[PDB]
Amino acid sequence: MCLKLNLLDHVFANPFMNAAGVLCSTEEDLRCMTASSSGALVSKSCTSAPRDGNPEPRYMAFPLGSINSMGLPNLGFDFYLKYASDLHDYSKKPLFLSISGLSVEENVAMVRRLAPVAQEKGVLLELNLSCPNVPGKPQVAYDFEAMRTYLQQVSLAYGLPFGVKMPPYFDIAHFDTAAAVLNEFPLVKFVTCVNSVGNGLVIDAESESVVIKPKQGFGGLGGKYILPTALANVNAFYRRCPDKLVFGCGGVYSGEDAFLHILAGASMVQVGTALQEEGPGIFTRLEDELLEIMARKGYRTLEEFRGRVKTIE
Amino acid sequence: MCLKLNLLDHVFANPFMNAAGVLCSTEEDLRCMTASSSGALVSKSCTSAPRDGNPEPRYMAFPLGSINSMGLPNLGFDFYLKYASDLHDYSKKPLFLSISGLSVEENVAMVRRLAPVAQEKGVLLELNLSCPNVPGKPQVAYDFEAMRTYLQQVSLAYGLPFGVKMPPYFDIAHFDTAAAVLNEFPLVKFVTCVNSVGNGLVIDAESESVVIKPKQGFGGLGGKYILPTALANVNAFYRRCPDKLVFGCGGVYSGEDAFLHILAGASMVQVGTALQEEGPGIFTRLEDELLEIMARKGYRTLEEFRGRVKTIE
Ligand SMILES: Cc1cc2nc3c(=O)[nH]c(=O)nc-3n(C[C@H](O)[C@H](O)[C@H](O)COP(=O)(O)O)c2cc1C
Ligand SMILES: Cc1cc2nc3c(=O)[nH]c(=O)nc-3n(C[C@H](O)[C@H](O)[C@H](O)COP(=O)(O)O)c2cc1C
Ligand SMILES: O=C(O)c1ccc(CCc2c(C(=O)O)[nH]c(=O)[nH]c2=O)cc1
Ligand SMILES: O=C(O)c1ccc(CCc2c(C(=O)O)[nH]c(=O)[nH]c2=O)cc1
Repeated sequence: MCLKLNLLDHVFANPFMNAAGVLCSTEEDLRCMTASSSGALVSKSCTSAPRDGNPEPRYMAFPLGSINSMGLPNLGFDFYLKYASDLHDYSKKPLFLSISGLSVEENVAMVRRLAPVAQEKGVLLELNLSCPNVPGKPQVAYDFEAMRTYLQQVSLAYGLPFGVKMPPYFDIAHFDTAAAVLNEFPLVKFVTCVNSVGNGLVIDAESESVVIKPKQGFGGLGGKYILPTALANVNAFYRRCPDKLVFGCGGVYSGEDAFLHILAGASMVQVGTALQEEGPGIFTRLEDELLEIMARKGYRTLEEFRGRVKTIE
Repeated sequence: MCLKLNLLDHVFANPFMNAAGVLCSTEEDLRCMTASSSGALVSKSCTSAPRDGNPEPRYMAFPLGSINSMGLPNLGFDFYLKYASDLHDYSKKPLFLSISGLSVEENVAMVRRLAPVAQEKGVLLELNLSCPNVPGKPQVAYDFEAMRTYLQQVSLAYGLPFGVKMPPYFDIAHFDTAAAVLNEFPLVKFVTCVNSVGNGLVIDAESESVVIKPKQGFGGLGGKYILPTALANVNAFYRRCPDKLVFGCGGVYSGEDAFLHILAGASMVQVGTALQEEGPGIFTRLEDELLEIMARKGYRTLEEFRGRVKTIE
């Protein structure tokens, strides 16, 4: 059996890719993801200028998952654009570029430059709504008027199909409001659910200490902690955005976990913490595992079960 | 070495108690919690009228935690008021009564009648703000104007010290706003962080099905999934509300997990999922485990380490 699929006018060998931020910051990292058996790759979220990010330690992993406050360390937009425009081998797999400007104007400036490269090479845009804390106002995707502005301005500046990386929501009225915003924008063709579960706190009992330096130890959670949160957001948006694709991200360690994301509605499945921990060999294992669960069930395609999670009565 | 605490004008043998909703709905449950080694108990969140709650299955547990959409099944306010006024033996341990009216008026009506019993018998109010108000609006504690209204009205109607049960928040801006609202109300003497992580989705791979019947399988998450989120909220509020107590709730299965809560700032420590799963014998184990960590570290009292989590530089 093979796991090959088409979307967004691209062909993918399988639905797996890295999550933005993991194994994708340097040319080395991008070449390593390209060499992997993933179906696609996404670059590190970038800003107009390079950033060193926050002080170390800024990432830690544990049996149940990870916590991070990286601070958007990246080599700057010119680097990632050059990678997309000159260095990436599109014959190997599709590329998505993640942008995370600190204002609307910065995002507009980047997407205007990306548009012709998207037209000529087929690089895909993932717009990351998460950002550093600004005292006195919420994260963009938790401020629905700010979100609507970002999407209206990016849509106008870019003019081509793109996606948006969302933080998790926890309230059905928030799902309803966020999806209504997203559905105002026909160029938003995919929604990736989810970014890390914001501002957790991991404490080491022995040392009586937080485990990351920035933000007094507060950082985004990934991994096993967040799988049911991720599945709920994937499904909520799959149900609310029938003209869009949903990409699942959060808590994938196994083909089974990927299977659940796809049942919930995921088209592509992104792997963050488990990729950081296991390395790019994980992609062959996830493919093998997903194909085994399909075989056991009699499914020959992903479309035969995508979004088909069953409810009770 | 000593687990005693003396707060809110009561004395507690140890900081452990059930989380509202677990082992606290019937007189049988309340007598069981009173018989246990817990330092306190809290009754099931109640409404003016008795409620049957949602259809079953509405709770499920797994290795990493639980999901529920119970729908506020309870025996009605009058039952819990009678338990507090006439049945509970206050010589065993202190009692908290949790109230979760479906409108501000409902809460005002209950607290008016609870007041004289609170004054005479010393039952302590926990007001649940992580609950529905109007369908299509967020839960109360996610709607800061509604939250302010509920607290103004309850403070005026009740007129005695009380506490509040908060959902988890995920954005620093929400910690900031939420704590600022709470600090407007001097009668709010304790803040219990956290209720369940809202609207997750657990899917069973073999059956391809959600595991709870209400809300298309969406429900609040408890247990191992939510410990870092719980710690973050306990510490966030600990830092922002220096004139209030913080009670920790979420992901406690062991004396080590309780130790982390207390380092974060917790006074009382509540136990939901793990208590549901293990039963009331858990309290002896948690006591023993916490005392063993204290002994190893040379801590004689809880106040020697409460709130003393270390940050890095
Ligand atoms: C070290 C690290 C860096 C990340 N950087 C980004 C990023 O630059 N942009 C982004 O959209 N998400 C970023 N994330 C979030 C992940 O893409 C992903 O949404 C999250 O980790 C949840 O997936 P997981 O459970 O597989 O880890 C980062 C995650 C980690 C652990
Ligand atoms: C079956 C069930 C019933 C619950 N009912 C209530 C409730 O009536 N009021 C309330 O404040 N919280 C309720 N909760 C939330 C718990 O009090 C607790 O905040 C949550 O489960 C997190 O703690 P844990 O990780 O120890 O489970 C309920 C939890 C469960 C599992
Ligand atoms: O708190 C910060 O300093 C902060 C928070 C989020 C971001 C956006 C980039 C990002 C990061 C990161 O670079 O810290 N980590 C994630 O889990 N998700 C992300 O989207 C960037 C910075
Ligand atoms: O979705 C609902 O119908 C809903 C959500 C929350 C409540 C309040 C009672 C409650 C419940 C409950 O009875 O479902 N479960 C929790 O995990 N925490 C709670 O505070 C009650 C009902």
